[PDB]
Amino acid sequence: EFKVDDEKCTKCGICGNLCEAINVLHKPFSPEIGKVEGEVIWDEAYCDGCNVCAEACPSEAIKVT
Amino acid sequence: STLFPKYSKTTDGSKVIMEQRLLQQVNNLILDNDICTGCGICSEVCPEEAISVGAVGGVRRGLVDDAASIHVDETKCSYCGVCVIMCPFSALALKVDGEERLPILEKEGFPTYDKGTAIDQDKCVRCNICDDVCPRDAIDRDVPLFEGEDKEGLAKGQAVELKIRTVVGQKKLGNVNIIDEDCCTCRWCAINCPTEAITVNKIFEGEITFHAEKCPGGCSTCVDVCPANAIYLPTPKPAKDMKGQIEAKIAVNKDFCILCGACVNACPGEDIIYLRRDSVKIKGKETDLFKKIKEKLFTPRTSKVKEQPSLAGSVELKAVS
Amino acid sequence: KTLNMITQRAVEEGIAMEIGKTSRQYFDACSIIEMNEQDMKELGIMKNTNVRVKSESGEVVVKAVVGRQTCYPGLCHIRQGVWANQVVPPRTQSTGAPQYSGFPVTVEPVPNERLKTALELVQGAVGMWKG
Amino acid sequence: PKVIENVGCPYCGCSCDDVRITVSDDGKDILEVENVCAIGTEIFKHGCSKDRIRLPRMRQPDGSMKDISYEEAIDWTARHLLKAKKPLMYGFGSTNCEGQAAAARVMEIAGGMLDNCATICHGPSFLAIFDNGYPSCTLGEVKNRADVIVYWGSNPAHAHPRHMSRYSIFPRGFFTGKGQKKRTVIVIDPRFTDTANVADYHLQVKQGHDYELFNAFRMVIHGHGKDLPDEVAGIKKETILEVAEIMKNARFGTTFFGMGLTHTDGRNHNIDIAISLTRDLNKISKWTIMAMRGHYNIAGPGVVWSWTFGFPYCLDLTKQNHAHMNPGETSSVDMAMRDEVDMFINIGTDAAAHFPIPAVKQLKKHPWVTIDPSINMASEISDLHIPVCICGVDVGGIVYRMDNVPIQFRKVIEPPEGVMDDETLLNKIADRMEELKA
Amino acid sequence: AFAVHVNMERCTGCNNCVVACPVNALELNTVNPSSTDKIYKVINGDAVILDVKHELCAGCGICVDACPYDVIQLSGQPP
Ligand SMILES: Nc1nc2c(c(=O)[nH]1)N[C@H]1C(S)=C(S)[C@@H](COP(=O)(O)OP(=O)(O)OC[C@H]3O[C@@H](n4cnc5c(=O)[nH]c(N)nc54)[C@H](O)[C@@H]3O)O[C@H]1N2
Ligand SMILES: Nc1nc2c(c(=O)[nH]1)N[C@H]1C(S)=C(S)[C@@H](COP(=O)(O)OP(=O)(O)OC[C@H]3O[C@@H](n4cnc5c(=O)[nH]c(N)nc54)[C@H](O)[C@@H]3O)O[C@H]1N2
Ligand code: SF4
Ligand code: SF4
Ligand code: SF4
Ligand code: SF4
Ligand code: SF4
Ligand code: SF4
Ligand code: SF4
Ligand code: SF4
Ligand code: SF4
Ligand code: SF4
Ligand code: SF4
Ligand SMILES: [Mo]
Repeated sequence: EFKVDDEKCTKCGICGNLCEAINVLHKPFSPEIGKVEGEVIWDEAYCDGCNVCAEACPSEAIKVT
Repeated sequence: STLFPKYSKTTDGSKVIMEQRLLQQVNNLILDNDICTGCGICSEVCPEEAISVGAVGGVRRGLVDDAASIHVDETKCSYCGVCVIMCPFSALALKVDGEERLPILEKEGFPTYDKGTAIDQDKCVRCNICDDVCPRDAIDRDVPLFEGEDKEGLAKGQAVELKIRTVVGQKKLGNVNIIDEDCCTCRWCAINCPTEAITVNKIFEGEITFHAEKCPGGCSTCVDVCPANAIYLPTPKPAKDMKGQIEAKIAVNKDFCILCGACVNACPGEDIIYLRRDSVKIKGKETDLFKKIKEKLFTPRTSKVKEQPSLAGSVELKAVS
Repeated sequence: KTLNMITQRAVEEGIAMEIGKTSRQYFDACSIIEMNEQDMKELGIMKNTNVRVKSESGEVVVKAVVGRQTCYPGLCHIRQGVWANQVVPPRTQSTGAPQYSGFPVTVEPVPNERLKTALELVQGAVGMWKG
Repeated sequence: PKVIENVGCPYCGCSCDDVRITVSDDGKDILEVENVCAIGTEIFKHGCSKDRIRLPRMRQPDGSMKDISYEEAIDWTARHLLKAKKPLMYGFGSTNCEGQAAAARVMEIAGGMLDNCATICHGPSFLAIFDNGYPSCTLGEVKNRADVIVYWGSNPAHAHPRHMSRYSIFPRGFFTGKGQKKRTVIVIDPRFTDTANVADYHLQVKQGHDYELFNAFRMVIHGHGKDLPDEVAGIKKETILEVAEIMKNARFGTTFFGMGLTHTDGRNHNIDIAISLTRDLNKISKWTIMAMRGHYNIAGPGVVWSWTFGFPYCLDLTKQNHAHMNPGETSSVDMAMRDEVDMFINIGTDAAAHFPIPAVKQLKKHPWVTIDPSINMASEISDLHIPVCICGVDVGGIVYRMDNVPIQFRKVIEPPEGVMDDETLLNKIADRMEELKA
Repeated sequence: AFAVHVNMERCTGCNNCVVACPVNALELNTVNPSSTDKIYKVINGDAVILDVKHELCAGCGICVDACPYDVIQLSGQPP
């Protein structure tokens, strides 16, 4: 079902702030990289076919089914 | 003698309050020791040479109790308020009677820093990155809190303007700003904003260099005290990847360094760090005093071991030619 | 009340033994209970007062203090030595290592009773206490 | 004012050899001692004393204690060792490795039980080593490579004071040039010890539940760590996962253990579950268990009797041509409990103080001999007290560090005129026993 | 140029204040060492501060944070 495109994701919380399934962990910010980088974790136990977060993402980084 | 010029220096909790009593007129230079960062841009700028810098690393780490980052001789201070205008992270305030009052600005006798902050609300998307990466607590994002971490601000389905189908255009629920008296112009939020909607310009310009080969290892005081977290300990490589290059001991990110000076004031080394500012960015016209202050801020500096004993209790740096 | 107990080290204790096992330094360093403040309040033990530590394999009168090394509620501690080994149970579990840490014990506030010196403890356990 | 470098501190497992002594002009008074901890400072200050034991001392009928000559004491001990039926020689924690070889020879001649402080200290650990193995390392290895350090059930700040500043945490090695700041230190014990103060984590575990803690860690490592209960041994599952992730990502780890594991429920099974954990971690990282040995040369009896009889401790030398070892049956405390001895010889330890008092009561039924440099509890309830030189102060030799690395200790003071050392003493006892033709 | 005070009564000689001081670590652990003077050295079992005239300390707090049983008080105010 769910699939993110880490190629086009900026790790903006506006995708994990909506659903209770999407929890976005920003691993600690270090000037090493100087960038934001984390992971998007989706759990089945909370989803729906709502698909709101597909278009809530600023980018098109989320396709769900 | 005479008593009524009562000079007092009280440490009321976390605020060091420096005062000058009269019958009805007071003068309160109040330093908020939770926000000071140990830079000396308050000691370099003091027209009357009263503010000195103390145990920056210890105080900024919490291991010192009987002192603040800075000591102000309130008998010498003149309550001009130049330190309050020229402190990049506003951790110094002047209260004349009982109110934060700056006569020199009221008369326009001194320029102020142009941090120039702004967030084009027609481009910001209520993301959470700018509040997350901000080294200081200076992003005031006013957004209703949806099902993420709380009860719905409106509803998961009302976070997107949906007609219940297709989305109608754009959502942008709420409003995000930058507390302009707290931003230090690090640019972590502009460099990492997803939609390039943040406009901040560094107050200082110049260059800082790190001679990694002179850091004595386990001294991450510079890392601990950097306000804009520009400094890092370069992560040791794994095996089968070292490739004969061992590692650096310390380095900096010039994209985020704001040329404050806390690193130089804190390093116990000899000349690991080289700091030199070239141009401060201001609004307000100028003054002969401001030209003197520019000349004072723009002299290159570096650490020093074994400074003179007669000034024990404070910091003295090296003048670089 | 059941008040589980352990027996461990301390630098002052090591210092004391190398001053000498029969020295006032050793007495002061080892004759010590280091228990929790909550347990001291609940039992009724005045800080810095003798107390009767009585396990199933002995008994000893030991000063009762509070230790920096924060014992969680329900733990005791004697710095190892004469006094602790007056009360350590000898069970080895067929390994030769007596139950030096983790034996139950009951604690009874008994001030106005002296502490027994190291020589007095050992030479009286054996039956040699001339003095 | 004759500064002497590279001396050895003869107290804790660290066997520190970076000690500088400023001996007096006449070579018999120690003035200032540099670079050593306090426990050590006091050892040297006691060794350089002016009023110290010089001759043996016997128990007369009246109960007092009067001196005798060395030859008379050797005769007494030899005759008693031969007349006995199963004498027990205990100690050897604080002696040179020649002192632990001479003793092996003496009790080979006699036929008794030979044993050391391993039984009551880290012998439960050896019993686990026998079960699972000992993936270990020298201390310079953790000085120069360690990225994670675990102090499981140990307290270096009070047990081994300069352990942290010499081998584990603070030194800036070769691949650890950044020093402490890239070392993750985890300390596990129910107390909030000074090691936990210095540490960066702390897993305050219920005393006695370390087996459940190790099993939790190892299920996490083996991969299906989701099957853990909500909390284990008082430790919370998320903290367990945190520490386990750090351990997995460690470039080169190292685990130290002590009385928290060797003196609680399941004496040796705690240690062998720890060793199993180390062997499991070496699947994805490099991890090395290591035991916090106590006395300087307490690993000396282990190696010396390993090369001599093949058994580190609990030696059954009564068959006179084949030895046996079973800690539950041949150990000093169990034999003292079951009154299975006939004579106790105190050599390099303080049995009276540091044994359980029921065992001391059971032992004192028989004759009791003490070979110590100074007065202690055993020398106060013994029958005769033979003086002997102090290792590292009056006499030099080899000692064995925590990690079985031989340090060479030096001599700084000549021992008082008349006092001999244990290797000369044990050799004279063996010669006299052979003279008595047994 | 601050002032450090060591409570000799509870100092154990652990030497983790000597090893951890970044001014002590300048001699052997730096490329082309600048200054080779040392704040602490453990003489007779307790840490002695050779920095009598308070010229080399930098108020880092690495030594206060290092001592296992807090015994080093750092003074951030002029002596
Ligand atoms: N000053 C001094 N130094 C010494 C000694 C001395 O007597 N005095 N003895 C020396 C010798 S003989 C020894 S063997 C070494 C050994 O000394 P160590 O092996 O380092 O052990 P301890 O100092 O006794 O402290 C053991 C720690 O384990 C904790 N503990 C107790 N029970 C448990 C438990 O169930 N689980 C866990 N995880 N922890 C527990 C204890 O609270 C304690 O914090 O020290 C040596 N150094
Ligand atoms: N309550 C409690 N009791 C315990 C423990 C516990 O955890 N809790 N742990 C037990 C364990 S771990 C052991 S190690 C014991 C440790 O306790 P011990 O092994 O008895 O250690 P010490 O008492 O310090 O013994 C030092 C004596 O040897 C003398 N000596 C020094 N050098 C020499 C030498 O070269 N030759 C000879 N012949 N003598 C020398 C010293 O002067 C001194 O008399 O404590 C044990 N008792
Ligand atoms: S899915 Fe969209 S909103 Fe969520 S983290 Fe990725 S880019 Fe940001
Ligand atoms: S599809 Fe709907 S329910 Fe599922 S994760 Fe996205 S927003 Fe949440
Ligand atoms: S200029 Fe720097 S040191 Fe001075 S008050 Fe502001 S933040 Fe603190
Ligand atoms: S108010 Fe003026 S004189 Fe007083 S400390 Fe600040 S800059 Fe110096
Ligand atoms: S990072 Fe940019 S887009 Fe995101 S909330 Fe801040 S200003 Fe808006
Ligand atoms: S420039 Fe730095 S301090 Fe200012 S708002 Fe952005 S991240 Fe925060
Ligand atoms: S790196 Fe830049 S911001 Fe950080 S302490 Fe140094 S000069 Fe200040
Ligand atoms: S630059 Fe200064 S603070 Fe940073 S490691 Fe080197 S000496 Fe320590
Ligand atoms: S740690 Fe042990 S060996 Fe090292 S100096 Fe201290 S007492 Fe001596
Ligand atoms: S504060 Fe820093 S420089 Fe000063 S003595 Fe301590 S570790 Fe050394
Ligand atoms: S670290 Fe603390 S205990 Fe150790 S020598 Fe220094 S002051 Fe003494
Ligand atoms: Mo031991």
